[PDB]
Amino acid sequence: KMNLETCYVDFLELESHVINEDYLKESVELQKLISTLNESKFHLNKIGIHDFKRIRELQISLEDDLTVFVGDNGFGKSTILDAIAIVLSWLRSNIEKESKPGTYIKSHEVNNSVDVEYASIDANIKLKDFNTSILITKAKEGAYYSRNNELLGVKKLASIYRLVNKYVDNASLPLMAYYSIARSTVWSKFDVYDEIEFDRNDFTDFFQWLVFLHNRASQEKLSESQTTINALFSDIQSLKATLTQLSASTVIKGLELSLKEKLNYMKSLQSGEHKFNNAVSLYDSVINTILKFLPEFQWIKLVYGDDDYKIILKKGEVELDIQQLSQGEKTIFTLVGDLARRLILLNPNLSNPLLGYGIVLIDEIDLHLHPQWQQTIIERLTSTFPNVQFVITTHSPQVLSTVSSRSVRILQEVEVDGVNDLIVSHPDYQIKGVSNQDALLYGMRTDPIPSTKENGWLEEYKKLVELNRYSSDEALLLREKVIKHFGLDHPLVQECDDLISVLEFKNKINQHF
Amino acid sequence: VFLHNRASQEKLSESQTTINALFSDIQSLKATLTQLSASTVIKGLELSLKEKLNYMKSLQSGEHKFNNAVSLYD
Amino acid sequence: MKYLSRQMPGPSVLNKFDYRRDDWNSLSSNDKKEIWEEIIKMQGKLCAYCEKKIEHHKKNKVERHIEHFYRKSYYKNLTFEWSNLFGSCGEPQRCGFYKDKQKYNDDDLIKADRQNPDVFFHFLENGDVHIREGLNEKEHKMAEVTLRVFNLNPSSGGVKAERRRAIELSMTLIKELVGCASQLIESGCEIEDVRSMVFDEFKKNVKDRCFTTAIKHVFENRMP
Ligand SMILES: Nc1ncnc2c1ncn2[C@@H]1O[C@H](COP(=O)(O)OP(=O)(O)OP(=O)(O)O)[C@@H](O)[C@H]1O
Ligand SMILES: [Zn+2]
Repeated sequence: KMNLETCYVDFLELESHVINEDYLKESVELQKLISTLNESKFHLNKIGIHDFKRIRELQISLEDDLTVFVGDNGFGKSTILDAIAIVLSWLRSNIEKESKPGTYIKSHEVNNSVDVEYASIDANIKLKDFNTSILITKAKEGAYYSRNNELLGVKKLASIYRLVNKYVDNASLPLMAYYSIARSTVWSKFDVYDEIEFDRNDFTDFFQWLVFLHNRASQEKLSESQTTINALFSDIQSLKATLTQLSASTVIKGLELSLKEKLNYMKSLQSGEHKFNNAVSLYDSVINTILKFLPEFQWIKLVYGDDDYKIILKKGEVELDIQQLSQGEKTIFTLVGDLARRLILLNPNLSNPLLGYGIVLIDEIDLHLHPQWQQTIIERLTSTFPNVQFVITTHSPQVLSTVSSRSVRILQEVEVDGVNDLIVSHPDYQIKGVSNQDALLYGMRTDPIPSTKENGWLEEYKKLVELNRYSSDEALLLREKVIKHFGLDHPLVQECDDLISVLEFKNKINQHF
Repeated sequence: VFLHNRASQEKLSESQTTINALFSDIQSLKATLTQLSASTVIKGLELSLKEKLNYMKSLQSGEHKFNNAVSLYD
Repeated sequence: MKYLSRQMPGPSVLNKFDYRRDDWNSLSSNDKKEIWEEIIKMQGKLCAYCEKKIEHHKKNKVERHIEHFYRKSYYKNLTFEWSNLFGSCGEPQRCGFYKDKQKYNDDDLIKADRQNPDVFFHFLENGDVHIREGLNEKEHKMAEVTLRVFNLNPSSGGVKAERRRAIELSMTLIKELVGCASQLIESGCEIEDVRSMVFDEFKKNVKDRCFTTAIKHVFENRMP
């Protein structure tokens, strides 16, 4: 019942009249704005494309939690992700600073057809009930494009975020990340950078970041913070001697001790910078996030030996090194590590920082993964961070079997009116819990069984067995070839031989009576 | 720097526990100095402090000179 | 598992060895070949515990090994006893290679030679094992512990995947036979007359097949 723009206009109206910053800080308009803003959900809604790369004209609607794109090679799977990256680049640039250019469209990315003149992209972002839209365009060579871009809507969102973050500290911001393919300030305080592109298989840099963070953590656990701890320890002992141990001027001594302890402890603890994002809380929050993602382990720690140092992980009753992990485990390790690092650094106020909002784009999630790993990645991703929007592209049929049919789109190519263009379809069945080949045959519409020459004799033999013919010499020699290639005890051969016994027994019993 | 971090690792862990408990006993002894010097509870507390000190001296740094860490750095 | 019908003793070369010699490694290749010949004759071509095929229709040969029902260290008096010999597959996660690294009371184990295993277990269509009800506490203890020690009832994968695949591959014969039986009882005939004939034919067609007991149990339940 509190629209975002209504509270925005009320706030900036009261802010224009009053020049007292302290009074405005406690104004109920600010509290209303913050309360309504926090409950909103940042989800993209629709994407429109025109004459971009192979794509001529298309409009796609996205889900709110998960969306999977399935297709062959050269079907525009990456084009959608690059389109969304260009859309989000301008919003991020305006967020950082007003009237800052984003990223443009390369000349070679325009369609190569004769009659093309310009290319444009349109988008729509929905926040609860507030809506916004943006359109970007470029012209091939000297033509007449659709004038210029349309950024009016995005500047309102950027102004809203700037205004909210200017008055109240430690606010929240949306997350935008894109894990691309090979191709080729709080962030500045520790080591991190503000870029939208991050690459996997960079385990060395994350390893060095982890050890450096652990070193700063340990440095911070010493020094002046020990003195406060010592005082607290004395406070516990003295109060005990005055109140607890005294009862196994006692009352006066106990009251004086408790009052002095409370006053000193409160004065010392309050003095200094708040918790915020000190290295101690970052280290343990990241470690606990990684431990939550992978419950098969017990603990992870860094050990300084007599002549070296290494990271130790305990699983079951075995201690393993970070360097004994396979490529897939390292890829998952760095992916989750970077995601957790960004989420912690973006929500310094929430009690559980894993409840932020944002959108994540992943291309070819099944890279360097064993089949047993592919069957559990989606559930963990969608359960560790339950308030984020995911857009994923994939190639393996094993991943598809764990995804509900509501959030899968299939890209095809058909020719209409003499022009070839791509189309988007949906599966005709529920593909959550089906086997491997059922998911391959339905979710992708390919052939699960290869077309090898050896299978030809099996198909011909089985067909010959249908129209009763298992007495001809041709059938005998085909059976000889089949029995030579596979063997007597191959399950397929036994199943083939079963039919013969069924027919023979059928006519036997039929003639018996 | 490799030496320095090793000392920090030894500076933490169970070395803190004996550091804290002995400090608490020292505080209690200081309280005994005050309150006009006040068996029973006093005997038990003194015996517990003596036992804790005996246990820590018994460990003797666990590896004694072998532990090194801080001693090598200094 | 099934009830193994032990025949008259044929240890042969095993009689030559004695307690003083011990030295199980000292057994010759010819002695092992003779023992395997007898074991193959008595056991068929399937594993004693998991009933997985162990010998092909004779370059690569399926891994197999000789197992002792009772541990050699504790029960060395039965080192060369004929009744303590068994044949097991080479799977590194079940059967003999898994029994060694476990702690259990021997007195509470099921022996295929002594008692019929069909009174405890009951397989299902999807490949899991269900313990029968109405058994005594001692029997429930043995049934519950033999599966645990033999790793024959995993949560997923392992033997269950193969058992499921075998059943789903053999389901067509069961469906056809039960259809024929239903048709033959919808016209009129003696129940025991048709029942003996179908049972005889089905039993004849299931000889020497992998996991023949699971398909056996899956057959009676559907049968009227
Ligand atoms: N300038 C262009 N004009 C027309 N078509 C183009 C142009 N540039 C690229 N294409 C088309 O783009 C197709 C490949 O698109 P894209 O990179 O999206 O494929 P993909 O297989 O989905 O990608 P990826 O393997 O990166 O996920 C090519 O088959 C080509 O026909
Ligand atoms: Zn076996």
